[PDB]
Amino acid sequence: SCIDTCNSVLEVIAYSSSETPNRHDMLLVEPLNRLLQDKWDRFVKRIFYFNFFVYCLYMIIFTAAAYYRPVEGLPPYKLKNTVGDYFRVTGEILSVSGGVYFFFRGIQYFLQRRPSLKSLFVDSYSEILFFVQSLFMLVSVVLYFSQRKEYVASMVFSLAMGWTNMLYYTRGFQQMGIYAVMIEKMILRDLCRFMFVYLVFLFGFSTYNSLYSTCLELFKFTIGMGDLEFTFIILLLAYVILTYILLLNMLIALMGETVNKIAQESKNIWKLQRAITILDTEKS
Amino acid sequence: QQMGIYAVMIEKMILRDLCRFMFVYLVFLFGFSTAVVTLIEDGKYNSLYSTCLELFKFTIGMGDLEFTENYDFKAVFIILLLAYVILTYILLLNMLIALMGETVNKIAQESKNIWKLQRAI
Ligand code: NA
Repeated sequence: SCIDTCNSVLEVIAYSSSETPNRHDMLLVEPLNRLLQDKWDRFVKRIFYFNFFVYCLYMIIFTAAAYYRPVEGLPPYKLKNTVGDYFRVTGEILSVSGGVYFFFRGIQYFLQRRPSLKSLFVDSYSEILFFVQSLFMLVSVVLYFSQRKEYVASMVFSLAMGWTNMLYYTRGFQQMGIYAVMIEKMILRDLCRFMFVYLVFLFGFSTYNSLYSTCLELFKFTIGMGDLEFTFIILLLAYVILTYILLLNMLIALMGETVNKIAQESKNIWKLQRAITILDTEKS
Repeated sequence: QQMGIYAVMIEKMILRDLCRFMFVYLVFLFGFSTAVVTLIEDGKYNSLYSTCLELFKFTIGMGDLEFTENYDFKAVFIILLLAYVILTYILLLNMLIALMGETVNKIAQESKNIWKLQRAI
């Protein structure tokens, strides 16, 4: 009573404000975990798999349509009486339809949920990312019909975001879903700290008579491609010792520490994500 | 005993960590390669295979960051390459090392028992 559906307990815990002390732990309570697993294995596994298949088809069609884009200049491009041109245009139409679908789904989520502008950009990262991909697609359409070739820039950012968003569907499989929660926690905590310090050091040591060229040359060192003679020796050696040999290995060590302490927290967050998916599937 | 346990650990790492890592890494690589090759107008790297190989070179410490110039919007190309590098090389490959360390920490007894069962067989 008032657990399955009512303010129901599951809808209270799942849609919490992200300040609740134990939002991730309240789902480990005896009857709730077994109820969510029952709902999953009964109907939400199949629905979620169908959604994943539909998204994979959408991304495949979008990739195919963008791959075979014409190179003539100043769109729109007139369609030729060729089967290939009829496949390309239908793929483009499907891509634009999916973008509109995701834009409207993001608007509906921001309306019915009313995030408080902090949990907006501190929780619900999936919704924002899909919405941002849809925004890129719509901006691409607008630029395309304005006779601007910058439509391709917006389209390729929509494609890389859409392919990186496939990591959303790792939830629904425990091992991959927890690995993806651990990727989120690495990005928010270790990559952020390392990137701040690393960027400060890089900009200082970079400050080839242009700032951009020298910054790129010094960044090549981070990826194992540094020249040491690209165009001084003490500065380059100091930069190498402080970034490559110290800061990048320290990042590995801190990543090892994080993984050791987030094991239980990563599983709870994945379970909460799947509970949110199960509630969304039930409501819609 | 020592080489036996080492091989068992290799088996466990191939089945768990390499698998999870390869799935996420291949998804990222294909997405970023489809974006880069779409941005490219023409030339030597206007094929999916060529761009995929160029972006995979980054994983092995041989990435160019300037392997082509047949495009418009150089900013778009640089941003895509930097995003791919930050997401794979600096994050995912180090996370793999960190997850491999955890696995080593947690599979000593399991790896010795499996080796003993192998020798019994
Ligand atoms: Na190298």
